[PDB]
Amino acid sequence: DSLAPEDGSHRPAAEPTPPGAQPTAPGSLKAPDTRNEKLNSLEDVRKGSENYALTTNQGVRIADDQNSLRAGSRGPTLLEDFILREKITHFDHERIPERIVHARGSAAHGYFQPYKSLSDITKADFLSDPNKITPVFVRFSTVQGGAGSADTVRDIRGFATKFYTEEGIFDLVGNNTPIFFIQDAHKFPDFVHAVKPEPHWAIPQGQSAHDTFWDYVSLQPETLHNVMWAMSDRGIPRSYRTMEGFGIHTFRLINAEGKATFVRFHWKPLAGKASLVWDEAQKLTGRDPDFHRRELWEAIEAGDFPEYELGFQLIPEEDEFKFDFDLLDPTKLIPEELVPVQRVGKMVLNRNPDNFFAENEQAAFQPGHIVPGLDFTNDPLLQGRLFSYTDTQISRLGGPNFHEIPINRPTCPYHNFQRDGMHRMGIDTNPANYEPNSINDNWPRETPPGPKRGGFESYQERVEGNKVRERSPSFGEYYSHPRLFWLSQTPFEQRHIVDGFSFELSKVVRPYIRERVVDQLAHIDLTLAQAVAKNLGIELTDDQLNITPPPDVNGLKKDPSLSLYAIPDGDVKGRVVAILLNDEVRSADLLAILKALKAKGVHAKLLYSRMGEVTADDGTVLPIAATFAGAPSLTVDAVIVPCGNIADIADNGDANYYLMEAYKHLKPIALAGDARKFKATIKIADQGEEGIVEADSADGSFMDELLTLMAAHRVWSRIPKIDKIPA
Amino acid sequence: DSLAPEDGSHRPAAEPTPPGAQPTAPGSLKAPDTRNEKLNSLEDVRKGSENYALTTNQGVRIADDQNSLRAGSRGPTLLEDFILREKITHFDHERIPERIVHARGSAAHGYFQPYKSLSDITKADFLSDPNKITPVFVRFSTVQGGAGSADTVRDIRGFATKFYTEEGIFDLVGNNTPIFFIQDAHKFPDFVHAVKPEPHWAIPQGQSAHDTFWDYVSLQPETLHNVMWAMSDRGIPRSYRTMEGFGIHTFRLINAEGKATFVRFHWKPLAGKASLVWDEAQKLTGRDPDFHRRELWEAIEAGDFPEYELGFQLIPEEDEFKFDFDLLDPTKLIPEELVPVQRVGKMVLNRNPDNFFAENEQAAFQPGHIVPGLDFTNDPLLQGRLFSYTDTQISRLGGPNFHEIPINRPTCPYHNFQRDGMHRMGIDTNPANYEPNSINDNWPRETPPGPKRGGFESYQERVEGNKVRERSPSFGEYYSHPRLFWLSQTPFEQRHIVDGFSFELSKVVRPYIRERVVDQLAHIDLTLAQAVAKNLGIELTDDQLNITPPPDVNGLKKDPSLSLYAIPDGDVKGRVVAILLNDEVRSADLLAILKALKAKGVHAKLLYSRMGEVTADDGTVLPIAATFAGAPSLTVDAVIVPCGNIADIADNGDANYYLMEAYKHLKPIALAGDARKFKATIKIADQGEEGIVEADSADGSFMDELLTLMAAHRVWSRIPKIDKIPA
Amino acid sequence: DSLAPEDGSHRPAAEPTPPGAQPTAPGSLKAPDTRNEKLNSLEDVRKGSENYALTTNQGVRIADDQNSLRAGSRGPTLLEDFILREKITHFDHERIPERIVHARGSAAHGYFQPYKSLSDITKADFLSDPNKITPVFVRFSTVQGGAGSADTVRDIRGFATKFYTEEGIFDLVGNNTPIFFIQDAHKFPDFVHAVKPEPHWAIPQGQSAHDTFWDYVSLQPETLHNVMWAMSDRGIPRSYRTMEGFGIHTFRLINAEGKATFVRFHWKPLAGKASLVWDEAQKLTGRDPDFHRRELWEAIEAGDFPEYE
Amino acid sequence: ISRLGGPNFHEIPINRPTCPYHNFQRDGMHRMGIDTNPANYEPNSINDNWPRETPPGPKRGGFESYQERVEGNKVRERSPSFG
Ligand code: HEM
Ligand code: HEM
Ligand code: HEM
Repeated sequence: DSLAPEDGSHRPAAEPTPPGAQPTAPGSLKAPDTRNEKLNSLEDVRKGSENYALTTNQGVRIADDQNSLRAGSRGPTLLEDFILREKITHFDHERIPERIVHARGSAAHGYFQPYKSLSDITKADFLSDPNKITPVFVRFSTVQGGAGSADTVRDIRGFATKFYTEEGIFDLVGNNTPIFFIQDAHKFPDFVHAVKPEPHWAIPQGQSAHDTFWDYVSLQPETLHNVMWAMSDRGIPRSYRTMEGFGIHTFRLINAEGKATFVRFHWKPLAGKASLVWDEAQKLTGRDPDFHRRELWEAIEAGDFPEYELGFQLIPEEDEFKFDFDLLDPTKLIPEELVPVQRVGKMVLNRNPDNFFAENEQAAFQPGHIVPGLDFTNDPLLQGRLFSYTDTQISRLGGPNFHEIPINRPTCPYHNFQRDGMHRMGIDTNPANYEPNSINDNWPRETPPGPKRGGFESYQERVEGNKVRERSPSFGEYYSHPRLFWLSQTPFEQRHIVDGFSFELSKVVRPYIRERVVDQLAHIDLTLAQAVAKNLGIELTDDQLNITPPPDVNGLKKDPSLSLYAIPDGDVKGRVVAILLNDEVRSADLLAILKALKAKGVHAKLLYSRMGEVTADDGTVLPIAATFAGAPSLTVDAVIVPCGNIADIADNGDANYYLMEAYKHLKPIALAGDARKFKATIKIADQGEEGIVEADSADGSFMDELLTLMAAHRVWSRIPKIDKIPA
Repeated sequence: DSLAPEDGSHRPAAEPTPPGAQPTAPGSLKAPDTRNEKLNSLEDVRKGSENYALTTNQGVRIADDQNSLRAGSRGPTLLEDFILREKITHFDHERIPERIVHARGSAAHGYFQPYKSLSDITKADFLSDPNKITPVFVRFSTVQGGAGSADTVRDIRGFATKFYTEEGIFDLVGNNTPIFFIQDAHKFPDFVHAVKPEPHWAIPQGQSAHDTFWDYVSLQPETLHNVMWAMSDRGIPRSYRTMEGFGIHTFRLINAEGKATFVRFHWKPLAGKASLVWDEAQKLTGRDPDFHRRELWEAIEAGDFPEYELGFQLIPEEDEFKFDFDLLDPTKLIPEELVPVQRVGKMVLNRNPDNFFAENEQAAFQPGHIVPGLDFTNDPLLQGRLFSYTDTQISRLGGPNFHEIPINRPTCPYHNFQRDGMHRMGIDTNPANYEPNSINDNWPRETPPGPKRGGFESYQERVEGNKVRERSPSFGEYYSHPRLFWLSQTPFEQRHIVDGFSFELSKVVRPYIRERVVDQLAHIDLTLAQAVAKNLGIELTDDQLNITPPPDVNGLKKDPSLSLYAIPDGDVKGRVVAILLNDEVRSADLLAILKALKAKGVHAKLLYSRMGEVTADDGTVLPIAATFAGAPSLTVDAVIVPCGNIADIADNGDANYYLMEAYKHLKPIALAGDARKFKATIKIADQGEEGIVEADSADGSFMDELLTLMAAHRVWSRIPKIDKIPA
Repeated sequence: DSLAPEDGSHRPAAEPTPPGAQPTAPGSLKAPDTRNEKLNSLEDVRKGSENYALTTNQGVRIADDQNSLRAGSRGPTLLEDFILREKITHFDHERIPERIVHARGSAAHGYFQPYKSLSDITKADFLSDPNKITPVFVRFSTVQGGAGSADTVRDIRGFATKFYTEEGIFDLVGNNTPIFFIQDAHKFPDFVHAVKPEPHWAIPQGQSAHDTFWDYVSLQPETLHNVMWAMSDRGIPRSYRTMEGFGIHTFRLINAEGKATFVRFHWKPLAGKASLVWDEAQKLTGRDPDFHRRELWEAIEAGDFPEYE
Repeated sequence: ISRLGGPNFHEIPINRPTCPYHNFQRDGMHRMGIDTNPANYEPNSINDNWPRETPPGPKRGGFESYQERVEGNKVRERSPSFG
């Protein structure tokens, strides 16, 4: 060997580069100077490779790693080949059970800092000073599919954050919608079995579009609120960077005085909210099933660090019963019009892992991992989650020492009398393994609860009632939140919701199930019920037309913070544009394009009908990132076609389809000079249309107009015209 | 609170102290300055305790570790109690499967050094320089019993040594007898199932005295040689310090020129060879089932470091076929009169572990863990062993990363393309996980074999023959090695062997099995078979009386290295003497006794009818180690009774029995002044008797005579007189 | 070949015999006519052996079970020997973790029957009718020692009964003294760590006679009551047949009208109460460490069925 | 052994032979079969050596490997014929 090319092009540069410019790499090679306390303490288990000899695991150097030991060179393999056996054995035991739910996910390292001290409301140490930085490890995920399933499915997304604080690990384990599907953890296996692949044949993967899900939903109207979010474009985010996160349950903040405040946790995406459209999402599960995982990783390698603002909705203990819903009911959201989100800090994700399995796959988060200054509530869904994550981690990660797996280790001290268990790493020197003891002078010792650095003491909440298996009558209301959700959506968001339900219910084979779901929609909103019914060829009865809509939520008839798009929050930095090249590109158009993209932090992908390079009109050699078919429009946010020799691609089927697909999917399109010939493939008026940028050259205002469209994400006014396009 | 006594007597002194003087403790607290390269590298996972707060595994401080969280102080325990749940969950999962064989064992840290370079015969780096120190971890064990079974059972002993070399771990996994019971690995489960507790009722523990063992033995005469070692006093060693160790198999040494030399490995105990007698051993399993584990640990805390000399039996490739037996047959020993053991180096065990479970229980040794400079042979029992150990470790230690458990880790570099698996600690940064690769320039890389630091390449032995399941005809001889062993024993050794078989066969319920074993003994030696038959009320037939004895082994009719005692090798340092106190001890006797014992490194334990203290004749306050019943004569090597007020213990039942038990078990006894009144208890002549030290006071020659008896270990001439003794 | 002696003296007679008269044997060979519903349902998974060929686990008959496959009779073992590999692999994976506590234990099958209907105080179906028999499986044990430790140590004894009822399994998991050492489950690991072998050297086995235990007891006076039982001759029973058993906790009986009655469960030994003396017990741990296991099995083989009220 | 939790994966219903299987292997995680054989080893006299070995033969015989001739040195080497 000397396999590497002599020019060094096998190794990516250790500096921020745009998506697709270099091969991606382990975080610690790609960005060796990005550090935080967690990332520095993982340094003891990191292994290098360059300049080392290949060995067995026992440190024996290997001479020939190409062959098994045999009796004669065409003979039988011998049992004494301990090198083969160790290598095959390790390979044979590589896999561990995937997570029962949220098996599919993507993770990154980062840090958090508060905006100011929150000691008036919580004694939680990570929130006590704006200069105190807490390292974090975040894992984003889907819910239903296996570890090998696709990213852009329609589903809820998980959003889990491990805070490595100085007084313990705090895991904030949330999703991307503000409520869950069910109220009591006793029904979690029933709900999850219903949405997962059906048990006789294990179909379908990553989809709720099947009979058992809609059967369960039709029989359990508590589910309807999260089902509404899942059927909206919230179920198909553009990126884990452009979705919100929520803890869902009401928890408690506890201050040094012992006062409890009810809280609901929020993550606000600083890149803004943005989702795909169903056809694009579903096709993308086939063109690039790793699309979210890839775009997260590459955004970090490019310096487009995912940033989220931590927000709290705070409710005084005395206001527990002032809403028309139960605050402990996880199928109910707290409208931001009633209880605003107070901004409290920012988290930045600025480094990828080194080994996906070691750090992402083995990561273990628990909602029960809280610290002094925080506490639980009686939310019956949250209460059952406190049992389940520790239990599931004993078999997923092989034993009770999963806190010793490097990614999961606290960065603060931990000492106790727990001993042994499978794969015990820590070697205890304590003469005692029990307390109280005199032989080690009772160390390690308990610590009284206090303002800081004190022991954990539960908030002394009053408990009164009988031992009962019973749902609180306050939780038996199921249509007002789904209604408030529906009425807060724009007209196109409502349409997407109708089309989500219609598509999904079309795949339910038993027709009575679709009719039972349509009946439930009629108790939410009649316009929604009717439009779904019409796509299913179902007719509402007399009685269904007279169902009285549920009441407003505390007087609210809408809450624009529930919409993805009603209030503009577009950010173009980190988005990507496809540029369709020709064999003689007008280089003046390219410079103007590339310069304007660069100024907003927008990336470009130069596409052509083959790989290699093409030469512009001034001799600039342009390297091609991908072909038209290899990097479809689904993977980009907008498409620009510069002038040059358009005859080269004017009859290219793939080139024409690229624009028809982008057009169908409502993406901004910009055509310079003779690129305007492509207006006939997308049947666009001679005079132009909103959403289509066109001019003689890709000049001054042409780029500003494209970038304005991109900031608004998609061209929703084109919806009525895409119906006709065969694409 | 306040638990430690204010005088600090809860903590043992950090310096060498005699057995029983202080509470024993973790190695790193007891002897913090004893270091070696492996002990230093374990420092990264060692945990402290003093001055730390008590936490959960996630680093959250605990305020109340005495109570569960409940609804009211007499209410039901709440599911939200995460502190209770982690603590009980870790406890609930403490246990891991015990080793299938050798589950019971005791271990210690130490170091090895060769006497001179062995470069001429092996390129093994640990043996290339007398100044090169190799850290070791050694585990001694029994074979049959579980991890909770007793130490002083009659069984074979394991003696496994892990060498942390600069070119890889080398495990030398041997036993305390030079042969094994069976020839081919395929019968290992059969042999082990036969010796282990019987399957219907799981009895008996720690014993071969039962029908299935002797049934297998009587049908598989290959077992007879190791059975003779086990029935001898070799099966009941006095200590892991006073037994020999052997690799058993013939292995190969490979030098830099590629020459192979056959080698059999040996460990010589520098404390000498010494065993118990059956009655003592059996009773000791009940009075102190942890006797060997305790004795080892305390010898190391006292500075009596177990020391062993590594020795090689070397045989040139050309002499492979020159013996009467096959060198690859593991039921055959290589007589030291034909092939002397050449001294190679010294191993010293000088520090105990910190945590038995983490370092002892999880330690994993494999005979397949060899390094360049060593190689295997076709011994068919060893060949099968190469498969078994890695296999068993995937379940016992939970996955294929058992090399990352701290005690098992190489101290030299290890790098390769193995990834994942349960409990993966190492975080790999190599962009490649395969070779050949270009993206990491093919690192880590293969290394050609060579004189030092080269890759492992198997010795190119010629193989020729058909694929067969067939025992070599050269292995078909079963009685000459058993006969050589027998004839090399002293007369009292022979009697102990007769009694071992007689005792064991008396526990076999089916009489025909005892008859068939007796018939096999008659093919070894008629004197042995007749004496066993007579103890079993069996009469040999006329053809059994005419079976021709097997031939001598290469002309030898005996080899004194096979006896424990024929060639004196006694060493008193680290032995212990019981001193039976009275309530007015003559202090002049005690000073003479204790100073003489101290000069030879012999320990003492001051015994009485109660605990606390007694006052000598001159006011000296004497602290009592144990009562007569609490520390029986079984635990000591000799007994001394000083003068004083003998009428205080003259009629104590326990005091008298102490002497009868030590007298029956052939230990030296010394009686000073009026203590000679006890001569009537042990019916000893007025004139005295060899083995009994007696005088007017414990003064000049008294102690030298007692120490001479101790140097010879036991008073074998007393055997004919102990048969009368009711004790 | 091989055989069994021609006189058939290798096989125990299938009828009640006294301790030591014959080799002991699996129950369904020793007492083929003893049945109950549980014992009969286990017949689907019972395996015989006589008259069957030796095979791999995949049903392939084995021709030579004495040798590995090698290249020449003195050659190296070949990787293709799948018979050897399955055989050693099964053997290598025999062991499972022992119980964290109560690892040392001896068990037997049997049956339970109430004297009269308890329908006035409980709706439990196994106690509703004096002619309704409930199969049981009982496991008796020590607490501290491993599964290979000794039987006649000084310790508490566990007495666990599995009732196979018509409305579900009821497990009555008790001990041989009416109280436990500690009050709250949160201290269990603390107490058990203190009585168990000390963590630096893993000594001593099957004994509370050591510093950590007595340190814990001296700092936690709530332990004293069970300590008193443990130090009496209740800590060294003569047999599992001659000790009491107790559920320890207060549980509840619920009748068909919904009334709750507090209840504490007891087992009375119909063989009477009897214990060893310390010296005898401690010596017996060395002369016969399987004494309670052996004497229970042999009592059942002899027709001296352990009976408890 | 790790995918299916132990050495008794032949007892999982789908994997079970439909023909007889008897041998001296015992124990292992999740052991379903309850063995009544007084012996768990061979050779044994206590169960008259059952279950027993069967010689190879034309039908219903024990497995015996074909006696191919092996000749060469112990090498880690690719056959030149494969290149
Ligand atoms: C508000 C409702 C819930 C939310 C927001 C939620 C969120 C999550 C997230 C984000 C993950 C993946 C964490 C990771 O990335 O590793 C997860 C995993 C999991 N969840 Fe929850 N969950 C909810 C309800 C429940 C309930 C009610 C249960 C059972 C009672 C449950 C059991 C589990 C389990 C067993 C896992 C796998 C954990 C592992 O293997 O480490 N979840 N959940
Ligand atoms: C000369 C013959 C043998 C010797 C000297 C020997 C020695 C030993 C020793 C000393 C140990 C315990 C290591 C420790 O303290 O952890 C051990 C364990 C073991 N032996 Fe061997 N043994 C022999 C034959 C065999 C054979 C033929 C097999 C199976 C083919 C076998 C399978 C095992 C297994 C499975 C373990 C447990 C290992 C673990 O769990 O790490 N042994 N043996
Ligand atoms: C009155 C108090 C208790 C009694 C009478 C009792 C009794 C027993 C008995 C008889 C067994 C062995 C069952 C068998 O033969 O398989 C056992 C096992 C066990 N006990 Fe308890 N115990 C008590 C308290 C506790 C507590 C407080 C805990 C933990 C909170 C606990 C945890 C365990 C565990 C983990 C096992 C092993 C079970 C298994 O592996 O199947 N015990 N106990």
